[PDB]
Amino acid sequence: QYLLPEAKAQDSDKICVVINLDETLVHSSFKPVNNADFIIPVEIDGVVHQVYVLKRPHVDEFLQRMGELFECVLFTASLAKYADPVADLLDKWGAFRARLFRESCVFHRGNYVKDLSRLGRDLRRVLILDNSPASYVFHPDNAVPVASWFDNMSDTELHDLLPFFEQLSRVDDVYSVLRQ
Amino acid sequence: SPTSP
Ligand SMILES: [Mg+2]
Repeated sequence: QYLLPEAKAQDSDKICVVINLDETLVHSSFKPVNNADFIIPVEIDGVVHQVYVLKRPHVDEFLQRMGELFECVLFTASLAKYADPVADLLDKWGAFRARLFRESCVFHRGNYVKDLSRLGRDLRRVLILDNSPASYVFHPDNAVPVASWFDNMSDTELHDLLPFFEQLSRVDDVYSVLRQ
Repeated sequence: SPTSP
């Protein structure tokens, strides 16, 4: 069936927003860095590798607000062994109602696509924030574009996007503003 | 890779 169960009573009237992880909220690497926000041990074939994670500027204020405005869902093409621990350390306000990983993506033409149709939500009430356009090729008119982040600590994308989401949380049909 | 390809 669908990837998500019915929305909880409190989230019924809210628009569902799919939020990507890598290069959107954080940026990670296996290359050691001293200013990492999180260090996550990831076991691969018996070997324990360390992943260094950097948080994107204003990510905390961003997730706290989005959590109040929408039914937030983490959707990533990364493996849970990596993404689940990052989400645990990152989401202190319980913004994420659900989390979907690589297995939930549809591999189509070489790319993992976040097929929003599999969510089980009225697409007129769904938005996706992903740094890679290829992630939503199946639903280009539900997408709220955002630039890929890596380490620019002067970034203000997440902060600057809030007013926009603020007004979208009020519309009845996202297509009315995103054109479709 | 465990991260997003
Ligand atoms: Mg990404």
